[PDB]
Amino acid sequence: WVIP
Amino acid sequence: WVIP
Amino acid sequence: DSCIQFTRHASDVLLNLNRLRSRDILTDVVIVVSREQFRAHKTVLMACSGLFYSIFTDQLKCNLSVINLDPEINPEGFCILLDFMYTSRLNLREGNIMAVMATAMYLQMEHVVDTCRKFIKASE
Amino acid sequence: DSCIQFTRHASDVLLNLNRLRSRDILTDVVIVVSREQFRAHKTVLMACSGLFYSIFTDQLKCNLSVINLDPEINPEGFCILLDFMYTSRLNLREGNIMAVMATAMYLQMEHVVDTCRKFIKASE
Ligand SMILES: O=C1Cc2cc(Nc3nc(Cl)ncc3Br)ccc2N1
Ligand SMILES: O=C1Cc2cc(Nc3nc(Cl)ncc3Br)ccc2N1
Ligand SMILES: [Cl-]
Ligand SMILES: [Cl-]
Repeated sequence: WVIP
Repeated sequence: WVIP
Repeated sequence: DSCIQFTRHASDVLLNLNRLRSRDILTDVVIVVSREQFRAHKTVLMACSGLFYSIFTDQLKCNLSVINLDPEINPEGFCILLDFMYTSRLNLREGNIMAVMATAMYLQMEHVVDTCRKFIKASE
Repeated sequence: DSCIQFTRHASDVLLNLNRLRSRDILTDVVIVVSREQFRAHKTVLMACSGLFYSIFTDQLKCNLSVINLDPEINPEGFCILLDFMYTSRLNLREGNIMAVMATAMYLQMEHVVDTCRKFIKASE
């Protein structure tokens, strides 16, 4: 999971 | 396009 | 093999599937969550959820146009997850994390359950 | 928004759609290319091809279970492109590049047409  |  | 790969292909496919969802094109099922209804593509639901995979591979349920979820399921939690299915983006907030995790457990969406458990553990 | 994103989601969705194709699950159309037949999901074809997008958004053609391609279309070129649609991998070879490019132009698959034109330009 990432900060888009 | 890439070499997978 | 000696194949080449187009990096953005999977993302572009999903973006187009979401455009079809937004315009209600070729949607083939309604998911009922209490008083709310959500139109979707069975194949996309199956590709994202262990529960929908099991439902639509059933020889009788595969032909249903309406699926009613357990009454304990929260419509907002379902909406957030349906958006995630079609975009890869999860709108996880303090106010919705409990409903989202409970819905992801029911829908069998393992990666969503994992990030919810981690975000909850960080705030305890 | 304040969304988080799961990097591999789009790829995992496409992998599952290809698993459904391999097991012939919820396929809803047959594409006829001369003597050969290819089963697929209309939504996936639409998401990958300008031609299938136009066909299945047509108020009459959207309901067809069989689509016949132009007789000039090569079944192997179509097969290679159908595999690309469901995997992001393109089996581009000296022996098939002309048939693949001609099929991608007909199907309106711009990125495939682009890499074919580049690979051809390098060998001239
Ligand atoms: O957390 C998750 C997400 C998910 C998706 C599917 N979907 C499919 N799985 C397989 Cl193996 N083949 C085709 C399909 Br469609 C099954 C289980 C799960 N559990
Ligand atoms: O080279 C390509 C690939 C492709 C795909 C689609 N598909 C869709 N396009 C739009 Cl804008 N919305 C929903 C869908 Br499904 C249209 C045109 C093209 N040209
Ligand atoms: Cl997930
Ligand atoms: Cl393309």
